[PDB]
Amino acid sequence: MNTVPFTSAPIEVTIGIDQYSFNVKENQPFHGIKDIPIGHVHVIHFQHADNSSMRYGYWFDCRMGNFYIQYDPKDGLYKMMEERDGAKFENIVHNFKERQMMVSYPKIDEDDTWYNLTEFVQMDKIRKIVRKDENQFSYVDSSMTTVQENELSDPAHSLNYTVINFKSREAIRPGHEMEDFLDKSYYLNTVMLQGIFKNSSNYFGELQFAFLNAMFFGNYGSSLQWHAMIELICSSATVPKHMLDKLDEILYYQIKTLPEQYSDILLNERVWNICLYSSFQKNSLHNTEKIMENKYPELL
Amino acid sequence: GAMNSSNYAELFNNDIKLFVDDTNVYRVTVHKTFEGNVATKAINGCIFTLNPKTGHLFLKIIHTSVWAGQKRLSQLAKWKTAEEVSALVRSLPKEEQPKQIIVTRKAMLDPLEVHMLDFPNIAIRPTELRLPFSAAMSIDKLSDVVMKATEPQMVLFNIYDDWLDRISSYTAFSRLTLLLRALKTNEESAKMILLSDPTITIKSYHLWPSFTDEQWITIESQMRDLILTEYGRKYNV
Ligand SMILES: CCOc1cccc(B(O)O)c1
Repeated sequence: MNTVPFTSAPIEVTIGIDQYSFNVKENQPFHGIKDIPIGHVHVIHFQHADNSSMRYGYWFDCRMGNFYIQYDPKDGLYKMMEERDGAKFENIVHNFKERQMMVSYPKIDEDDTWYNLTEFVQMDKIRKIVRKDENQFSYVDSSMTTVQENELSDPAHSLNYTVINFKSREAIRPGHEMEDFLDKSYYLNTVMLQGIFKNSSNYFGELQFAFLNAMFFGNYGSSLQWHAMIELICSSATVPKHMLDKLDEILYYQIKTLPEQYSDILLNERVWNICLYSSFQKNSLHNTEKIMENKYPELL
Repeated sequence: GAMNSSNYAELFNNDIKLFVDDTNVYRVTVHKTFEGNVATKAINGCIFTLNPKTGHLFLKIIHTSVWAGQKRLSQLAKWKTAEEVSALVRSLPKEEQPKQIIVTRKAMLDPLEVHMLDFPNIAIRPTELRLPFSAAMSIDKLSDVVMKATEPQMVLFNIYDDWLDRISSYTAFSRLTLLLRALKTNEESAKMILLSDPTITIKSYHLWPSFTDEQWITIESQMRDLILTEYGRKYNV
């Protein structure tokens, strides 16, 4: 179990770590979060009590270094930093735990939720989408635009998701216009999976990461990307059976975790109705269709 | 974006543009089978591609053989249309290629956009005008070349005959659309109007009769009356 220690909590803020959120009060005894499960990426995110504008946060993996949080009163935010002095870090964390100055990551032992949301997400791939190679962790916030969004404005602060565009020369073979527009299997299997992602695990990892940035930060371009990657699969007549089964599980846990009160802004009615009821894969997503119909029947 | 009554004079400016109408591409007769089921039989069709400024009509004849062994023919027809429009554009010298292509039905937008990805600078637009180009097959010389075709074929016409010698494109287009609207609403009455007077003939190299300016005004008025009549007979006014 690993630890994200704070230097202190000077401004009132809602802190989240993966699917958990808690409030920390204006000058309250707080030195961080302990008992963080090793083996998964994690995200620690912030929403200031006084300006809920800009949710922001950090993706990190404790196996890649010792990370802490320290408020910066000049830039006005909680910043993640790496401690290179390993002995110093352990001493600090120890000292902190002794004084019970930390909240406990409360992992129900029955609960596989976070694994199921992050199964294919890798820090190395996050760092290629979020370009800031001097840090081992990645900053994301509510307002960062995607490369594709910037095509339709600071390149260094963008989310470099794989561009998907169904009316593009990449998507459409000369001479197979109707075939390739109505059945996206060429774009999915040859262009994206064989060509770009190399395998379905990398494709699913980007899909999961896009969903999590949409949900945790309200990042609109991430929501677009999540839906585009779903639609590309469901709109392909030829998809490896193992990918369809895994997609159903992925989407199931994403819909299960989505806050009910956010469904209005995080779910695209057209994409979901097409995917579940009109697409080539309309009958391949049994678990996802069941939770959608029982939890969000209004959208449909 | 879309083309409507607000931006109607744009049709007659000096940016090359084409209308594409696909309503006569896939044409069938529905009939009973010996077993009392219903079946379709296709007949030849055409793509109606028109430059509204010049009157040039690129009539691509769609021979029934193109449907042989194919499924979902009404959807294929839109993609075949887009393929042929794209082939026409590629065949034209760069200085003759259109800057915009306006489709008369919104279901043609995605097929044409996909076929034309190589031409990112050509705008593909819908229109809110309900244009009567479906009635092109009520022009006897166009219907005749379509039905006699034994293979795919493109035929070029000027749908304005020699009118531009005497009137503007705007007026020529208004005349054309009035004639086609009438032919669409009551073909027999429209044709009677057009051919009643045996002293006014259709030149071998024309589509419409050789009316004087005065006679065209008479004709145009009679075509309005007809459209008003049928609107009366239809709605009981
Ligand atoms: C990781 C810290 O998790 C906490 C601590 C206290 C309360 C809550 B909660 O569910 O709102 C969460």
